Amino acid sequence: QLPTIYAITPTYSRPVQKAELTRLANTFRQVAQLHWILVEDAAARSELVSRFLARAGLPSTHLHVPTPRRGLPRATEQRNAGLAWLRQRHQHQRAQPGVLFFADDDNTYSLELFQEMRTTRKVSVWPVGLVGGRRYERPLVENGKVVGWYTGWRADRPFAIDMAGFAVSLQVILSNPKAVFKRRGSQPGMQESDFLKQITTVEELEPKANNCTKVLVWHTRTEKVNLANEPKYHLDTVKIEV
Amino acid sequence: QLPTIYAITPTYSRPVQKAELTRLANTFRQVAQLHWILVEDAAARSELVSRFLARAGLPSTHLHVPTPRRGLPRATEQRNAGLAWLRQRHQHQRAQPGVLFFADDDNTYSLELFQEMRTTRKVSVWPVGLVGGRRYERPLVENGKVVGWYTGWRADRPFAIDMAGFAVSLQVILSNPKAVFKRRGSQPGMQESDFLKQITTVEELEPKANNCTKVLVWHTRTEKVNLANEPKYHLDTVKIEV
Repeated sequence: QLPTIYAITPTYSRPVQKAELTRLANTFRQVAQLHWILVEDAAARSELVSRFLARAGLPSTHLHVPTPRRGLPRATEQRNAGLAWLRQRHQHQRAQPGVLFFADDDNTYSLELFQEMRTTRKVSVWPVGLVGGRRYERPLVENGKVVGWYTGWRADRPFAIDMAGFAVSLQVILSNPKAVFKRRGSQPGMQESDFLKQITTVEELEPKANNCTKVLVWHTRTEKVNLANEPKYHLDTVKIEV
Repeated sequence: QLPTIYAITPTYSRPVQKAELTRLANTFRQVAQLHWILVEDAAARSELVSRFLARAGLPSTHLHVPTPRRGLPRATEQRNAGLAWLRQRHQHQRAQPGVLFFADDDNTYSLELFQEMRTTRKVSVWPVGLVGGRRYERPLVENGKVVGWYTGWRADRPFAIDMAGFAVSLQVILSNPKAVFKRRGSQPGMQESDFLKQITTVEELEPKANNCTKVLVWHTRTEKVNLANEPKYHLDTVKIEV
């Protein structure tokens, strides 16, 4: 049947959290054979997220792992938690079909993207809107192959692409058990390149979204929520989760 | 018969526009019998929106109406254009059960809310998250009746509620052909209240979301897109729509 698409999503408690998960789930819920690995940045599963997944209507795995005392890129620990669960979930048996991609909880996805990453054999890539201080970022394709990168942040990277711009075959993840994300790098956005370097080469990259000429995913961060008028002493007569 | 839900969505061209329209559609696409009325704030229809609705995957009406200069309200013209259109199409029909609500293009909706507003007879209301400087605002309900409002702003309004917090039956809109939103409102924050006042009474309001104790809709806004790295001179050889 259709190979399973695993979505690794790190998340953390904040005012807009439930709203972001709600609309992301509204998109993922429509994807056939998708499994959502939602990883909370916390010492324990929160009731909010536990309740959400129970009512979300789509297969999921609820994980949690705290991010130590860390303008540095986060979610590194949560993403690795997803990788660990996956590599541990699949035994050295004989059935390892599937693909995975990394989806932050506030990123916007077009349903067209999944049919693209679904066929990933090694590592596929695609354009990402609103990132790197530019309208978009995308790998440059030549005769079906990646031969360059268009990005406003560190274009010298052997893999100058954003976390939201690629998918990795489950087999590739299982075959490279040592391949994880490492934030040790002083360079903020070097995690994706350092990771990808251990699994494939630019030549093996599978260009998606019409040879990388279409934006099917966008970075969308919501503005900080204004709570200036939130009551502290004369509270509402009921408790409401938001 | 199954009542049709009409979503009146005001929108305007900006870098995150397509992204926002993409995820709202991903939500609406899953609602049975829902007609999306997208109203552009422009002199004429835009190609991006026109092409988007063509492949959005759900029934819709593409309208457009300019808005004079106008910290002033917005979407007033677009929402009225939506009201006019509805009154026109159903200028005189028989079995035409329906309900409408106002959905900005950046708001988040839980699928559970539609089932609620579906049965609206006159006007229904519910809690709205992340609005008015608080975690939520909501109608106060006692014995199935709205007896007040929880909001830190102009609480003395006859209807101290947010635009995303109510739905009106199609019959109420038709029966009151002159009831529209007034931009001329010199007093700020009175749009919702002035509209509803000439349409229903507080005693007639139909409380939803478990007697207004659950938050199923949220205000969410994407931060301003950073383009500090957008190439001035040189550019990409290929045109990419974001």
